[PDB]
Amino acid sequence: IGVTSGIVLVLLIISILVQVKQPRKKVMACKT
Amino acid sequence: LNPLSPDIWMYVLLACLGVSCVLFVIARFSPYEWYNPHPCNPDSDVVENNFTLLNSFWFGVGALMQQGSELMPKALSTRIVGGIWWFFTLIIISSYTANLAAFLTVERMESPIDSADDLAKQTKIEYGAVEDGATMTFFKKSKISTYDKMWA
Amino acid sequence: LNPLSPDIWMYVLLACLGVSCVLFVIARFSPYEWYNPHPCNPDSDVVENNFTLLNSFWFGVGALMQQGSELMPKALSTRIVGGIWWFFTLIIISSYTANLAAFLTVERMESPIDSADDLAKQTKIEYGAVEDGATMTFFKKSKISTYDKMWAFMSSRRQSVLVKSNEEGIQRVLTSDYAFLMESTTIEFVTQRNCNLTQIGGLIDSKGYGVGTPMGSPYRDKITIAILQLQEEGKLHMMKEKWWRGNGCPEEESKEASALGVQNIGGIFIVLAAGLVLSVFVAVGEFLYKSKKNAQLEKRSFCSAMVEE
Amino acid sequence: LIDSKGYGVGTPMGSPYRDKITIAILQLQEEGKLHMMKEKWWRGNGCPEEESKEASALGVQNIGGIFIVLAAGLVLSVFVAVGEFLYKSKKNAQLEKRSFCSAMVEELRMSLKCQRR
Ligand SMILES: CCCCCCCC/C=C\CCCCCCCC(=O)O[C@@H](COC(=O)CCCCCCCCCCCCCCC)COP(=O)([O-])OCC[N+](C)(C)C
Ligand SMILES: CCCCCCCC/C=C\CCCCCCCC(=O)O[C@@H](COC(=O)CCCCCCCCCCCCCCC)COP(=O)([O-])OCC[N+](C)(C)C
Ligand SMILES: CCCCCCCC/C=C\CCCCCCCC(=O)O[C@@H](COC(=O)CCCCCCCCCCCCCCC)COP(=O)([O-])OCC[N+](C)(C)C
Ligand SMILES: CCCCCCCC/C=C\CCCCCCCC(=O)O[C@@H](COC(=O)CCCCCCCCCCCCCCC)COP(=O)([O-])OCC[N+](C)(C)C
Ligand SMILES: CCCCCCCC/C=C\CCCCCCCC(=O)O[C@@H](COC(=O)CCCCCCCCCCCCCCC)COP(=O)([O-])OCC[N+](C)(C)C
Ligand SMILES: CCCCCCCC/C=C\CCCCCCCC(=O)O[C@@H](COC(=O)CCCCCCCCCCCCCCC)COP(=O)([O-])OCC[N+](C)(C)C
Ligand SMILES: CCCCCCCC/C=C\CCCCCCCC(=O)O[C@@H](COC(=O)CCCCCCCCCCCCCCC)COP(=O)([O-])OCC[N+](C)(C)C
Ligand SMILES: *[C@@H]1O[C@H](CO)[C@@H](O[C@@H]2O[C@H](CO)[C@@H](O[C@@H]3O[C@H](CO)[C@@H](O)[C@H](O[C@@H]4O[C@H](CO)[C@@H](O)[C@H](O)[C@@H]4O)[C@@H]3O)[C@H](O)[C@H]2NC(C)=O)[C@H](O)[C@H]1NC(C)=O
Ligand SMILES: O=S1(=O)NCN(C2CC2)c2ccc(F)cc21
Ligand SMILES: O=S1(=O)NCN(C2CC2)c2ccc(F)cc21
Ligand SMILES: C=C(C)[C@H]1CN[C@H](C(=O)O)[C@H]1CC(=O)O
Ligand SMILES: C=C(C)[C@H]1CN[C@H](C(=O)O)[C@H]1CC(=O)O
Ligand SMILES: *[C@@H]1O[C@H](CO)[C@@H](O)[C@H](O)[C@H]1NC(C)=O
Repeated sequence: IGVTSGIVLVLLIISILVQVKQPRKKVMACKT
Repeated sequence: LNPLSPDIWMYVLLACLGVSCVLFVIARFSPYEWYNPHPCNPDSDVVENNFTLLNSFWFGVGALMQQGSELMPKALSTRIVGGIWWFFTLIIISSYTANLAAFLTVERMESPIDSADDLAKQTKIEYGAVEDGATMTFFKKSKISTYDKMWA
Repeated sequence: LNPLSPDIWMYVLLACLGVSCVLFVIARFSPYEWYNPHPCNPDSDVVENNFTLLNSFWFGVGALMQQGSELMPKALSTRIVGGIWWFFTLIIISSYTANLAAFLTVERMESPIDSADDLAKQTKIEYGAVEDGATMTFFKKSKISTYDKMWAFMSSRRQSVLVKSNEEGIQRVLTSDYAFLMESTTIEFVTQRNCNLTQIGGLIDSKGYGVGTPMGSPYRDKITIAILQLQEEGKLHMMKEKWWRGNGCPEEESKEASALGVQNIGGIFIVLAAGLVLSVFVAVGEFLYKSKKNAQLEKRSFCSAMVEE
Repeated sequence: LIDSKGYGVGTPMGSPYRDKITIAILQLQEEGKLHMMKEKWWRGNGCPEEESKEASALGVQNIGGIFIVLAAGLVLSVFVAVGEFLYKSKKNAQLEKRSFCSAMVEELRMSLKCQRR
């Protein structure tokens, strides 16, 4: 629990930083 | 909430946070999930992606609870994520509901000894009668096997 | 993974490859599945078919796992394929989850030895008998293959494995890793009082007790009569049931509550994590097949990859 | 076993052989020949083993015949894709004044596998 909840926390921070920095509809194909 | 151990209820709940972040990264990374909207106007560079961080987490929860959701994945890449999360939540529920039969009863708390036979073989439970009575004198002057061990 | 036999898990997995190839052929062959897209522009000979080889295999897997998929079939022909694959996966899962109740409560380990054959070949488990007994003297004067190797072990180690009594044998089974060779009427008494111990294998030989008399005594023809009389009256069984029973040890004819853990289900977190490591090899594998087809439309496939990142 | 008994070479009452047969049985028993002879006769056909109270997973013997009704539902469906092919070509005749090459050019369009047209 101590190790894998850090790994999931890594995947959670990346998935936020992809969500904030990306206009999911606008033009942006093939990004990240 | 018992038929899975409290480390499994944490490993399932970390898997929903796990797979939905894996599904959101792959859906934005895969070039086939970026479909073109507006089929009525099929000439614009406005290709969109329906997987948000919302909809990725509610494909993970929506398939965990057998009801399913919107946004079936559209790729060879995001359907292996969705296809292996359907096999995960198939077994976790089939392991839950096949173990929950034992935890809605048990067998409602019976006694460790149920006769004088079971009570003769145990040293864990002490037992006696009234001294100088007719119950002590029964075991004193008996010679049947069980009721003489209870006087020994 | 047990409630279906490993030929059924192969017949299910061949049925998904079976039906999805049958569904893809029929969907391209049927003239009613070829619907006309662009309803906003309903005049063009551009009738399309949504069943690819991808989407046919992910109607087969998507309906195998109860969640369903996109592309419900649209025909009288492709809905008999889809309609009979829904009845197939209904019964396979209803047969799985109604049998999985019996396989989550379970068995335990089986001992490293199961006979004197398995115990002869191992040096990992030491073993001995009582010194100057009739069990040691059996292996001393034997010449059969297995029971002479078991004396080749003991004669090298007579200060270590050959205990002095039956009580020093039982304690070294408990306190150590040891495989004491005791006669079968003492094992029936010890392995009912103690519940740590068991009888490995059957009987090595067949022997028997007996009231010993001096060489030529007139009592051995009177003890023989008075034993055969007690045996038909049932007193030699009545005395043995008085002593050799004791505590009639169970443990696991009860099989109580036992919530599931990492010990029971456990390894699906393996095949979950083995399916995601497979998928990151594919997102790279789609990245390379796209950049290879980016080399056709344009130039410098490597920098065509770097711009989109 | 109801009781416990045993065989034995019977000798007359007071024969000098019963103390020599007794020796020659106890000699054969420690050499393992009284077990070697019993394994020669009492085995015969070793009539197949029972697979008692354990697991009993599901095989082709139990569920089994759903692979029949799966395969019987697909042979039904290929009769229908032909049956849709003939009802379409019959209604293709009412706009084309029956040709029977209409059924050819239709099954040409099957081999236009391009996700479209
Ligand atoms: C009780 C359990 C609940 C769990 C839910 C957690 C998953 C879901 C959580 C959050 C979902 C993400 C929100 C994205 C919405 C998109 C909107 C947008 O386009 O831009 C927005 C930027 O706003 C953001 O993008 C915020 C994202 C940063 C933080 C997200 C994770 C927070 C972790 C939380 C804890 C993690 C632990 C989770 C486990 C507990 C601004 O636009 P708008 O003003 O919003 O207008 C929208 C409409 N319009 C764009 C068309 C105009
Ligand atoms: C982008 C990155 C993607 C990956 C992460 C994405 C996040 C995922 C989201 C959530 C994380 C996953 C589940 C939650 C936490 C794990 C829970 C757990 O118990 O551990 C499990 C796995 O972990 C191990 O213990 C290691 C086992 C080694 C082999 C695992 C295969 C992975 C490599 C792939 C091979 C390539 C295959 C390629 C195709 C063939 C199993 O534990 P255990 O050891 O069995 O328990 C001990 C049993 N005992 C106590 C009885 C002794
Ligand atoms: C195959 C042709 C189908 C064509 C499309 C397939 C394409 C691919 C799609 C699916 C592929 C099928 C699954 C793949 C693996 C096969 C399953 C298996 O291994 O054993 C199965 C074999 O059963 C069969 O496969 C069919 C056998 C003939 C059916 C007998 C009755 C005829 C009814 C049809 C006519 C009615 C017409 C309609 C009426 C309205 C189990 O059966 P069994 O083992 O023999 O029985 C056990 C006996 N035992 C106890 C001794 C062991
Ligand atoms: C219907 C779709 C296709 C289905 C495919 C079926 C494949 C299976 C066929 C046969 C299975 C038998 C051979 C497997 C290898 C044997 C090794 C083994 O024992 O298991 C090992 C690996 O186990 C796995 O990881 C499972 C195999 C991969 C499953 C995940 C990817 C496929 C699912 C998505 C499909 C997408 C791909 C399809 C095309 C894009 C686990 O044990 P261990 O790691 O060695 O040790 C752990 C240590 N411990 C024991 C102490 C805890
Ligand atoms: C374990 C297996 C893998 C192991 C490899 C390990 C490392 C992995 C390394 C590399 C991974 C492999 C290459 C990377 C992927 C790129 C390919 C691609 O472009 O896909 C494309 C085509 O794809 C297809 O047409 C085929 C898919 C149909 C079969 C689905 C798989 C199941 C087969 C079961 C296998 C047997 C099961 C037996 C089980 C024992 C998908 O995109 P598209 O269709 O072109 O777009 C639609 C077109 N449209 C836009 C006009 C609408
Ligand atoms: C869509 C259609 C798909 C059809 C595919 C599957 C069809 C069947 C495929 C394979 C079946 C294989 C048959 C076994 C061998 C023949 C024996 C036999 O016939 O049994 C008996 C009849 O039994 C009955 O009385 C019931 C009638 C049959 C079921 C009704 C069809 C369901 C249609 C669904 C409607 C769909 C609409 C529902 C809503 C969607 C007669 O024999 P017996 O002497 O009495 O018994 C001895 C048997 N023994 C000799 C083997 C020992
Ligand atoms: C379990 C076993 C199965 C039981 C199920 C039985 C249930 C009854 C089954 C079907 C009942 C049919 C009702 C018709 C629907 C009414 C609408 C209408 O009038 O126009 C229809 C007639 O136009 C056509 O071209 C006919 C094609 C209909 C589908 C195939 C049935 C005839 C197959 C002939 C050969 C059969 C071979 C037989 C071999 C022996 C067009 O409708 P559509 O095609 O859908 O496309 C337009 C869609 N829309 C209407 C929404 C716009
Ligand atoms: C589950 O099964 C385990 C192995 O199958 C078993 O582990 C064994 O435990 C015993 C202790 O009871 C270990 O004995 C040790 O080894 C030396 C060998 O010389 C002993 O002398 C030593 O002290 C002994 O301990 C006795 C009990 O504590 C005591 O009477 C004396 O002091 C005596 O000297 C060590 O303790 C043995 O090696 C272990 N086997 C292994 C590791 O393979 C577990 O006990 C058993 N648990 C249960 C709950 O059944
Ligand atoms: O040692 S004995 O007296 N004679 C030999 N045997 C073995 C069955 C040959 C038996 C078998 C069972 C016994 F109780 C005694 C003996
Ligand atoms: O008839 S016997 O000589 N005496 C009785 N017994 C033992 C008491 C069981 C046995 C047991 C095994 C035998 F082979 C013979 C006899
Ligand atoms: C209270 C006492 C000692 C009496 C009562 N009747 C029994 C008798 O008359 O022997 C005894 C109880 C018993 O034996 O448990
Ligand atoms: C404990 C001892 C020395 C005795 C017990 N009966 C066997 C006997 O009947 O000679 C011996 C044990 C043995 O040799 O396994
Ligand atoms: C062996 O079984 C007894 C019960 O007879 C139990 O008390 C004990 O904990 C077990 N283990 C050992 C090492 O004695």
